[PDB]
Amino acid sequence: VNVPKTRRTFCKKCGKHQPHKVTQYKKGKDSLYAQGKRRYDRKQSGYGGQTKPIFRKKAKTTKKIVLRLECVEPNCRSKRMLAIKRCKHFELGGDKKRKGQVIQ
Amino acid sequence: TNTKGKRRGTRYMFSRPFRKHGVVPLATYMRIYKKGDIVDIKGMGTVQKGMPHKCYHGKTGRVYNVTQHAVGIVVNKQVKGKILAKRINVRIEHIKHSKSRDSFLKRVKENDQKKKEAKEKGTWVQLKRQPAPPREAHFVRTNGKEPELLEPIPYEFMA
Amino acid sequence: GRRPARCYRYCKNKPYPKSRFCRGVPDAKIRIFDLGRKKAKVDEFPLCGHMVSDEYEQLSSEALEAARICANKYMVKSCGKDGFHIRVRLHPFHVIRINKMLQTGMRGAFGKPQGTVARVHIGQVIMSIRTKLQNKEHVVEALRRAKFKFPGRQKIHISKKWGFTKFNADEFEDMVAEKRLIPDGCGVKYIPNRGPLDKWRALHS
RNA sequence: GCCCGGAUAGCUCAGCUGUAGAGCAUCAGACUUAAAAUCUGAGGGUCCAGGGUUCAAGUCCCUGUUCGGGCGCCA
RNA sequence: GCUUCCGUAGUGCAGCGGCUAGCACGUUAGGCUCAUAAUCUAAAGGUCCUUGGUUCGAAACCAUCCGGGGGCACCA
RNA sequence: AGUAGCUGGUUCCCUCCAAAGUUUCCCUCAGGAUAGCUGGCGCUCUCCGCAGUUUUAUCCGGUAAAGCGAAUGAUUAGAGGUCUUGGGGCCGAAACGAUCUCAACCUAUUCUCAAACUUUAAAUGGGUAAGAAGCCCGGCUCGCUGGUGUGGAGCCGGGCGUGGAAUGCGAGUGCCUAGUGGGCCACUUUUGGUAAGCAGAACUGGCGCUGCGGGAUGAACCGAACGCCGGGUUAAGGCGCC
RNA sequence: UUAAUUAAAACAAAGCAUCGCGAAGGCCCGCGGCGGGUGUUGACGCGAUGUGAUUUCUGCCCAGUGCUCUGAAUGUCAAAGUGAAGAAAUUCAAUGAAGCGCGGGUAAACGGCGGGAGUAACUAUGACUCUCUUAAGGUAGCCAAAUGCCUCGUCAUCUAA
RNA sequence: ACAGUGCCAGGUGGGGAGUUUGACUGGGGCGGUACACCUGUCAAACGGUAACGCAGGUGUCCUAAGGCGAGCUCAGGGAGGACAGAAACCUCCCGUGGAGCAGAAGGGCAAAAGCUCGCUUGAUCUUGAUUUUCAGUACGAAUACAGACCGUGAAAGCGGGGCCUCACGAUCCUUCUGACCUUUUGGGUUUUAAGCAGGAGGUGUCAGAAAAGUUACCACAGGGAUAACUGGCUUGUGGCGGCCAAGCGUUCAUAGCGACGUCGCUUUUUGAUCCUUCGAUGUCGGCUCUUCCUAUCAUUGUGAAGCAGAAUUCACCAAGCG
RNA sequence: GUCUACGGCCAUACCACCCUGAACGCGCCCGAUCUCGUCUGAUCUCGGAAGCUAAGCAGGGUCGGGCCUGGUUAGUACUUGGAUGGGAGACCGCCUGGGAAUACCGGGUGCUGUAGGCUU
RNA sequence: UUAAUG
Ligand SMILES: [Mg+2]
Ligand SMILES: [Mg+2]
Ligand SMILES: [Mg+2]
Ligand SMILES: [Mg+2]
Ligand SMILES: [Mg+2]
Ligand SMILES: [Mg+2]
Ligand SMILES: [Mg+2]
Ligand SMILES: [Mg+2]
Ligand SMILES: [Mg+2]
Ligand SMILES: [Mg+2]
Ligand SMILES: [Mg+2]
Ligand SMILES: [Mg+2]
Ligand SMILES: [Mg+2]
Ligand SMILES: [Mg+2]
Ligand SMILES: [Mg+2]
Ligand SMILES: [Mg+2]
Ligand SMILES: [Mg+2]
Ligand SMILES: [Mg+2]
Ligand SMILES: [Mg+2]
Ligand SMILES: [Mg+2]
Ligand SMILES: [Mg+2]
Ligand SMILES: [Mg+2]
Ligand SMILES: [Mg+2]
Ligand SMILES: [Mg+2]
Ligand SMILES: [Mg+2]
Ligand SMILES: [Mg+2]
Ligand SMILES: [Mg+2]
Ligand SMILES: [Mg+2]
Ligand SMILES: [Mg+2]
Ligand SMILES: [Mg+2]
Ligand SMILES: [Mg+2]
Ligand SMILES: [Mg+2]
Ligand SMILES: [Mg+2]
Ligand SMILES: [Mg+2]
Ligand SMILES: [Mg+2]
Ligand SMILES: [Mg+2]
Ligand SMILES: [Mg+2]
Ligand SMILES: [Mg+2]
Ligand SMILES: [Mg+2]
Ligand SMILES: [Mg+2]
Ligand SMILES: [Mg+2]
Ligand SMILES: [Zn+2]
Repeated sequence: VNVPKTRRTFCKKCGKHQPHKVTQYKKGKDSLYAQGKRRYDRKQSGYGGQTKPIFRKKAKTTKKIVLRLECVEPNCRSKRMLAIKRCKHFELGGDKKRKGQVIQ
Repeated sequence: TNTKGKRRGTRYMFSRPFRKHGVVPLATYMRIYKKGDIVDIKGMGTVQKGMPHKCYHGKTGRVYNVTQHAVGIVVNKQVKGKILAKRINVRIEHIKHSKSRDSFLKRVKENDQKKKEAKEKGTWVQLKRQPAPPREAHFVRTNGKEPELLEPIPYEFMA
Repeated sequence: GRRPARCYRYCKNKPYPKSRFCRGVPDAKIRIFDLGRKKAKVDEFPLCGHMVSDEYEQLSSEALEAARICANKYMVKSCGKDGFHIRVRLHPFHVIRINKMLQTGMRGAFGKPQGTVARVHIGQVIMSIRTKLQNKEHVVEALRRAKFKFPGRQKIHISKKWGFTKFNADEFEDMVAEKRLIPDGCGVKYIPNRGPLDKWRALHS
């Protein structure tokens, strides 16, 4: 789908409708020193093989795209996530379509 | 097995009657709904917001909550072991008044009038509804002509 | 060929016609539903006889075809080629199915469309022959020979109506004389007093 | 998920921030009696898309889209 | 019967909804030759199997129809 | 003394009550959990409440039937039309000029239909009401809504008993809880199938769990359900003999 | 050779053709050892294979899966080591072995080895010609065989059948 | 000073070890998803209702196709108008929706819910309540409100995604965001880490294990809840017999046949089902041997021929003997 | 008798054609300076009042179509419960209640709420 | 380089 990069919407810390720069959200790097990561490293360290299950039956082909709405105001600069339904194609502010034009 | 959708098998039920499509009548909108009025439910397909369920189409309950454009109603649903007095929020279009309460209120007003009347007189006039009795003996006056002799018709094949 | 009619003799299922849902149905054998002299007036064939069923069963289109040919041959031998008018008043729409066994068995058993058959009620006209008043026993004989092509049992009844009309024969001549009926080919036109007066003036002018 | 290669004229490949080159292909002139073989010029480049640095970017920088090649696999 | 695939000039094939359907052969016409071939230069020729649907647009995408070709048909 | 959702067995009497093979979930389909049915322990009232019932009012339908001179999908055959057009001609250079037509089209008809059509439309059925928790008064509170001590709601203090249809019955409520979770048959409706003592459904009753009289015989049919006996009388069936 | 249902076409066998190894080795055992078997051995040897006397031969294919070779010209590549800023735990960068990919060989390694049309002057068969495709399209031989569904294929012989 | 040994690190490794190889299923296997959802029907006029019953659809798409306000009316048909024609553009008249609303179907919709414009992001944050599925538990979807900030319109109001009925996902782990939020342990600071709240990364076997085959060398506990053979019900099919009579039979429907149609019998064939049997009812043929049926090949007795004789067909009583 | 403005039930109100409209009204109509919007003052908006019922509109008519309401169809089709009723079945008959819908034939063709007029 | 036939 197409979403714009500028969205004027509600802000948590301010309490009013303010503009937000819109970007897409991606998964961060997995920290080695998280609790479940340390637990999995200690559980895998040793003999025994693969202790925890490894998921294999991937069924669905698309993800839930997440928008990371950063506040334009320099004092606030607050961010939050916004969930939209699943879509295959996705872009940010590209080719705002017209009505009644020549298709070539 | 069957599907478990909201509007499964509601082809004729929420459909508007013949030559009764179009704009919703406005007295149905502006008719006011007090708390504790006996209310029957009849669905409508024009306004899709605030529809009741197909198990509540035809059911009759009473109003406990009133909001801006809808009211809540406690209806009796029979679910598989018992009857539950459960509450649903229905918009104005799917709601009429039941006149079963109105006829009872008219009968109560008539009984109150008949109770205030004939108190200083002393006549004991019956207030309870008595059912259709065996009728009194009467005289059938067969004046003039004798009763017409009915003859059973003979058979003849029309087709 | 195909199965005996003892299988689908009686009305077992719901009426299942050829439609958007049921497609792939072969064409029925009976397509010409009337014959004789159908280019005719109501006055020149007064007498009318019907084949009225007496069972709630299913008559097949092939049996309709065979009875039509059997009535046609005797009417050509008796009344000539232009002295009668036969009309089959049963159009077969009920698409009937076949479960052909070549092993799956009874699993997934839903029939492919086999053929057509006509749903017949008790007291319903199967065939109808209109003719001159002289040809009465000939029409009785033709319908008697056509009864053998159908299963069950049906009766032959000579109607009180004037041909293929809904009006009686003793009243038909009086209504045509008072201009309430117009001969309009096989059928008749009934003029009420409900229309405008310009139609009345066009009739009486 | 990581790393490294390519994506440039119809095709295969170079290109050290200051008319994008080499070969195959096409057209147009020589040659031969003529094609083909072989010369000669000409045309054809969204440098994958967008943004940023710089006076200036195909090149420098991330961001994404295709295509290999190897790694890695707790919802 | 089940699953699957194909059906494009005369013949054997390609074809990434927007073409002049492309290659070879065949064909015809003209050169070369004493003729023929080969060779050279031109040209003609597709119901895109059938019906319908989606589409602004369908040779293709979707559905059925009629043809065709492979794989299965099993332990008892 | 490994485990077994799998076989087999499971030891005295009497009395009382008494089922289910169904919802949902589970790598669930020979099994569990959870509702449902069951038993026990009680408790709170009575000497108003409730009902597998009817009636009086008041809402719902889209089935049976009916309908294609009403819509949609079909589908058969004759009439009357005009240039609304055309395939073959005919007299025409030609011409809606004329001409017999034959085709689609139009207008009044006519035959037969529809589980996935419908203008209409039942029977049976499903809700609600048939009073004290109800009416008629007078006054306070509201931060809700508001030309208006407007509207609505909540509080108080009184007055009305002819228990406001018929019939019947003592009711309400809280724990603990076994077994069951393979069903089958029958009037009627009905899916698939040529049909089946076939497979799958809806209402209700039986068998399962149940003896008895009859159907010669007989898990389901008809009658009728059961402590131990005497007299009488029937049901369903019979009354030539057995 | 299946002791006690299969003595056979099975196994073995000589012949044939391969592969590894020059000993700090090839193949193998062993919890372990400066351990042990081949080995009281040394390429006319040992170990691992496939086929199965004699005669005649051993066609084509390295596309796929194996095996093998070559390697700073190098994409990936873990640990250790080096540089890095931070207060440090650290993360980042460079360097970076074997094996994978890259580049050859090998089918007496596993294995595999086509389809549709037109065409000879009676007709058929059709040498011949066109086209699509792979890594070649099954060569010499042989056959309704122990191997052929159709099939009890067609002809001849053996029979009265 | 390397082979070698001790310890790490990466590759290879069925030589070896452990384990798995879903479910529904007119037996299982093959085929399909009837496994999570949605529409019309089945469904028998509240609701609920099954089968591998029928026709279908889904894992999307949309910066608008969401939210307002305004103005228009759609599909189609007729009459016309230079090129212009069955179809390019304009106008007039009729036009209850015969168009369109993204999709499968159903419902609904005309100064709209359709088309075109102008502005926007109510597709924002936070509690609670309710419906649907239901056990009255979740998830998903939706329904009315409430507290804030907003968009549009002049305003009434409308809107917290799609006109409605489908388009989706628990614990644990990971990642992001938010509070001058808490703990990080004897106290204090700072990294780091653990917490609370809201999304996301998914289990499609869709209330969610991490999972390839073969066994004819096989085994164990069971099942007639389930197949292979006999007997059962049924008779599509196989076989056999009638009815009507268009025709064949030189002439003539019925000497003998008999289409188009139709009514029956049998379990000597194959099907269909799974009732009996899996703590066993010995699986096909052939040999031998006894009995029975008639749907009669021959023989005894007879009627009809398109029976001149002979030979042969049709029908009856008839299973005694071959 | 009747109209205008806002309505309720939404055809007894709709549709095709014809006739009549006194007074107020409703409209047709005259122009684009201003407010406003279009290719175009045709629509919308604005400023008016020479002419007119021609049209809309109001009323009435059509052996009018449609619609509403009755009879007929018809106690017909269908249907709750019942029988050791029939029939080989198919289906049909009876007891007990309940009870339709086409074609066909009659009648009708808007009532009414609030405010303000006109016929003085 | 190609160049076959009557
Ligand atoms: Mg380790
Ligand atoms: Mg059926
Ligand atoms: Mg089990
Ligand atoms: Mg229904
Ligand atoms: Mg019906
Ligand atoms: Mg059990
Ligand atoms: Mg069960
Ligand atoms: Mg059953
Ligand atoms: Mg009991
Ligand atoms: Mg009993
Ligand atoms: Mg008996
Ligand atoms: Mg009884
Ligand atoms: Mg006694
Ligand atoms: Mg007796
Ligand atoms: Mg042995
Ligand atoms: Mg032996
Ligand atoms: Mg070998
Ligand atoms: Mg070889
Ligand atoms: Mg190789
Ligand atoms: Mg060969
Ligand atoms: Mg291994
Ligand atoms: Mg293993
Ligand atoms: Mg299974
Ligand atoms: Mg019902
Ligand atoms: Mg609007
Ligand atoms: Mg919309
Ligand atoms: Mg709000
Ligand atoms: Mg500490
Ligand atoms: Mg085996
Ligand atoms: Mg074996
Ligand atoms: Mg069994
Ligand atoms: Mg058997
Ligand atoms: Mg048969
Ligand atoms: Mg003859
Ligand atoms: Mg069974
Ligand atoms: Mg025995
Ligand atoms: Mg006999
Ligand atoms: Mg003007
Ligand atoms: Mg006027
Ligand atoms: Mg006038
Ligand atoms: Mg009228
Ligand atoms: Zn902010």
